[PDB]
Amino acid sequence: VLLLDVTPLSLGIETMGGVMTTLIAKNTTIPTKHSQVFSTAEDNQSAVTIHVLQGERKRAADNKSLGQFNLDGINPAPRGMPQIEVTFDIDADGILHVSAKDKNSGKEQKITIKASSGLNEDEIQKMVRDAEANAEADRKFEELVQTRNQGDHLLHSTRKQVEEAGDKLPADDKTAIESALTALETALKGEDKAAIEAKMQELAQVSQKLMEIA
Amino acid sequence: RPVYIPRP
Repeated sequence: VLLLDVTPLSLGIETMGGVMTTLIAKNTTIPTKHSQVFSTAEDNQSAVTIHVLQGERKRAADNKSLGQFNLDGINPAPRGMPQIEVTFDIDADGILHVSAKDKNSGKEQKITIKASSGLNEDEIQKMVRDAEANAEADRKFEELVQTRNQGDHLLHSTRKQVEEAGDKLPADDKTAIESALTALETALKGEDKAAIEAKMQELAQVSQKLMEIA
Repeated sequence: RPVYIPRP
């Protein structure tokens, strides 16, 4: 063949922490289809918003927004348990079909994004060069987000285990845990990845009695 | 590494 219909940029969705997660890679030949199962980032979430992105930047806000839609009717469950299957499907028409499906409630929502959406040829090259020019900063952000998300799970799991523990946890330790939790929460708001890591370790340090109780 | 969608 002398030519191919290909994606000139990555297509994906925004995920926890404000990152773009890619579903169809840059330079994928069409037709193509890809599905992936995701879950929730907190306990009892009843709906999710699927924010569709085009581009090459790691921070979702720096990509081109193609659309969004909701999937509601998610049964309340602990975080990470619901199964939300997100499908990107682009056939020869160059129309992007995005669906999200709750594999338990069976509820599904879909949208279509026409061939003309997203960046034009000039904006496509600028986006590729902006990605290049900011590669440094983009990778730091990706690593910081992975660390943030890991700290967030630890914070929230520790808080659950304190609840289940009740008066079984010594007042002394309960107070020391609560302190470390607050410090980690503070470190999470910042941009210093090592500081989050030290606060994760410091919280696990004071949790020994808590972990035995569980 | 499992991934999660944010709360709306």
